[PDB]
Amino acid sequence: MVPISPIETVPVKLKPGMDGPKVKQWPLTEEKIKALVEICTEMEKEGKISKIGPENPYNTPVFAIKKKDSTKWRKLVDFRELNKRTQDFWEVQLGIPHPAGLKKKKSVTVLDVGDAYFSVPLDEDFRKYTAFTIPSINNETPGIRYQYNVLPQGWKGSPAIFQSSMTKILEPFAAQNPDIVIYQYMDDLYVGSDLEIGQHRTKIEELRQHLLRWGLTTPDKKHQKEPPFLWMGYELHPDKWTVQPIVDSWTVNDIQKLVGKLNWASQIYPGIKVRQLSKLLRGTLTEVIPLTEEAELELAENREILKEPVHGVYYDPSKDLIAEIQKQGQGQWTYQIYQEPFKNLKTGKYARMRGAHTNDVKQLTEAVQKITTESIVIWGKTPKFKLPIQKETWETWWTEYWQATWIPEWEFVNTPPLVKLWYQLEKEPIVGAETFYVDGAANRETKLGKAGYVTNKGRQKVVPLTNTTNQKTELQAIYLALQDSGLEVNIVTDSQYALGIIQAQPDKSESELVNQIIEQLIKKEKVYLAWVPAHKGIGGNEDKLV
Amino acid sequence: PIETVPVKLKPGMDGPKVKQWPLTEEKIKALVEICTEMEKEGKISKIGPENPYNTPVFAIKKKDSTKWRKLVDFRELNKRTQDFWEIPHPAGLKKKKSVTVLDVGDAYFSVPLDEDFRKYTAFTIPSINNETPGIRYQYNVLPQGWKGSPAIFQSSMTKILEPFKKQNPDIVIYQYMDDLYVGSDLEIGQHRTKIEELRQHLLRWGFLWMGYELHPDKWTVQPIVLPEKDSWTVNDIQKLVGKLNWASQIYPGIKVRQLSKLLRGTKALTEVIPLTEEAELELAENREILKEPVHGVYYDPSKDLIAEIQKQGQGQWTYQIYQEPFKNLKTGKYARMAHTNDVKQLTEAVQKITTESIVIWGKTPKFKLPIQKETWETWWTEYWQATWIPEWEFVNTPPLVKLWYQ
Ligand SMILES: C=CC(=O)N(C)CCOc1cc(Cl)ccc1Oc1cc(Cl)cc(C#N)c1
Repeated sequence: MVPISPIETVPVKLKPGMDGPKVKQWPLTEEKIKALVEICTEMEKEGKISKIGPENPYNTPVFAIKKKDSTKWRKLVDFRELNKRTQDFWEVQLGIPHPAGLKKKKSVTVLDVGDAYFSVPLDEDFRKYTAFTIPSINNETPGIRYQYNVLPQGWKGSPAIFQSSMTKILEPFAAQNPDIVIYQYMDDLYVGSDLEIGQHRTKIEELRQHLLRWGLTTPDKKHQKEPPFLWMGYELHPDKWTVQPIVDSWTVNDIQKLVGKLNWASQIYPGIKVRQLSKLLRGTLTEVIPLTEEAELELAENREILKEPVHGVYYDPSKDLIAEIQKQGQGQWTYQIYQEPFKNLKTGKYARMRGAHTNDVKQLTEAVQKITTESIVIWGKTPKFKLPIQKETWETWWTEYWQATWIPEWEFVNTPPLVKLWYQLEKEPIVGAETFYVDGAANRETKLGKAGYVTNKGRQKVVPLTNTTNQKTELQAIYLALQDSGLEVNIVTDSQYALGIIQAQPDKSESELVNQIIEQLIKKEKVYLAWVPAHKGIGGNEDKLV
Repeated sequence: PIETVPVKLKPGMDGPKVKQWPLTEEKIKALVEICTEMEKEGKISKIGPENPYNTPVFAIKKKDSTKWRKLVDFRELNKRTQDFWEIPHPAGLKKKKSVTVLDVGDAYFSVPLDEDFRKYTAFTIPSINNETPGIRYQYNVLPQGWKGSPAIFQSSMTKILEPFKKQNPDIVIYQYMDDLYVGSDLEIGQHRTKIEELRQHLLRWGFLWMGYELHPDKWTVQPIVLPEKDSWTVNDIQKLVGKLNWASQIYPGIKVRQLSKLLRGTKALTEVIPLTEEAELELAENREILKEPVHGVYYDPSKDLIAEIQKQGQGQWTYQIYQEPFKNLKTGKYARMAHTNDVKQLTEAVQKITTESIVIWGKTPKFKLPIQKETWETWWTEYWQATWIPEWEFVNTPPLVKLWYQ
């Protein structure tokens, strides 16, 4: 016998105030009872469990489940009540590696270590709250009681404790084999080395011994699982990666789950559009909502897009890292991240936020930050950007925007549609331009009001309006001055609301009144917009409140 | 010394569980080199999954050094830490002709921590692309950035500079977080000297080499100024009236009607208007009102300090500190000559304002930043250089009051 080094237990407690669990052992069938005794006797043989006497008041139920057609039965324990009372643990697999983030390696071995789950001790002080009773036949004999000596399969503590210990063992092996790269996800190990398949194949051996020195079983023959590795819904190959092709009454499930499915496909499939269906979800749980004969238009570039299978490549730290962005229309943006042209590392889309108004230059900035954050997650660096916006456009925008803003290092790529500034307010009153004093007002009861203007040239207008509000009429009044004025115009308003909207420089809005103003601004040469306080009897402050 | 000053949270709260955020590879590398000596010096030690507590951590360059330093975002532990009620602000410090800031939390690490609380000082060095589990850790000693780390050392620290300040009963000494604010009425040479002396006096009991020079501002609340012109266009009067109307909320007694009378009538915006004798008089009385400071404006240590920041263009930023609106405790303008990076400027401005706020009231404010959360969230840690962090929120409507603070 060669002594195995021991695995330090993890101090485990329950939630405070909650003493623990006590559950009624369910009435079973004599076959199930006959089967379950066989396992426990063999498990006791191994040291996985131990008999407990009449001092334990905590009961966890244990039922039996046959392995489908396979005649061998299998025992399950429902610690679901021990779990509701068990303490909190630090989980670390809160995120899945991204294939595009892996460096290409000559050889890569995958070792399953899920077996050693039970090779991992338990805190002896806690082995009690895990305890189960096997119903005796005919209820005529005292039941058999048992507890676990190792991390049980259903205990919430068992994942987190396995991983922490498994890491602790591996730290010396990796420090002394710097020529290798080990990654540990969840009960799996991923060794990768740019070494002759012979040297690599034996450093896999060394490792299995190291884990054996602590008593961890691991496969040697029939562990290859050689690429294609099927993993977390990807298909990884030695030089390329992709996604495992995954799958009239358009039920809400055809919408509620198909949302994340098409998004999943768009980390490597360029031009996957998923927006019109997201509107169809609305704020709903079962309905065959229509395709609007408009959402189906994307499928003619979606189901036709999944035909040509698309692959991404693995990451090379020596090349630069580049992201390029396209405007798709409707608040939709696409990007590709890559190092050499058409050899994408991955792709994506950016969904516009729920604004009442907005403009492309803000949409672009947010897409940039999102790509920036994802790239730091995946590669630990920010990519250089290629963006469809002239440098001039970016300078004018950020220097005159009232908020702070920034894009990291980037270049103009001249694929249309370019992102542009549509209109630009003057900084100072325009000499020679007609001055329109505009005003609008409504009545909170009737929803009736007027909107109009008076000018320094004696031009005037008032239009009466039905079913309207002070905010609508203040805007209409500006819109009137824009239609009736020439290419150069000074506008005076008392509407702080109207100003707020325009000082945010939208180029598209939910309100169709706002879009008509915008469209008017675009046709102008020079617009100066001036605010004054209302009710101070200022100049042509109104006629529109009769 | 062996006794570890016991500590608990405030009644009925659990310790921090805050997501660590992604870090670039070079900052990950730096926290690796850094956090490998901190174990070798027992300042921290690894932990296992029994510990669910977590406090974010990242890396900065401090001033004029290429040596990476490590910060922990103790903001959620500091509002969960017991009051530590177990230091009336040196109002002398805000009047001193000069004040130097000295880093002293370099020596908080020489004192242990109540074995029961270390679990709440837990953090993770993160890995790229989730390839490895994070390197978790916990503090064994008193950590820089903790609200209790000055409170616990406030006893040992007073005995540290007890020789000093008995020699110099004028130099006002203040301490906030890992920073020692030493201020003098002495002239620049005499301050620059008594500084170097108080430095080595720290070494005998010991990033102390770093320090800052900061001198007071003439006006706590800068005056509101009205233009002085020989001719006024309609636009000029329209802005004037709009500004006096706004000032009427702060300085009641402001009358605008004689000026508004000159406006009635649809005159063109660039037309010169002659001022009437009435309007000229009303403008004059309005100035006199604005020459006096705003009256009956008191600080309140129970209350929160709000800071607002406007981007003015050309690297100029204006700010205001208040507790109640239209009663500013302080107002100011920071300028320049980055000039490519708006965010770099903003985060320095937030830093300068916070430090001032520590000098005046000894508590940092809450900002309302003219920036988008997601943009600010992405980049501020790349320019941050202070060992503390204020709280902040985000202004999504363009205040038309920016020019009135111009
Ligand atoms: C040439 C073959 C090849 O597959 N590559 C070059 C891809 C890079 O793969 C690795 C790169 C490194 Cl450095 C270490 C370990 C790597 O294998 C992993 C990593 C993960 Cl997360 C999951 C799996 C699985 N299943 C394998």
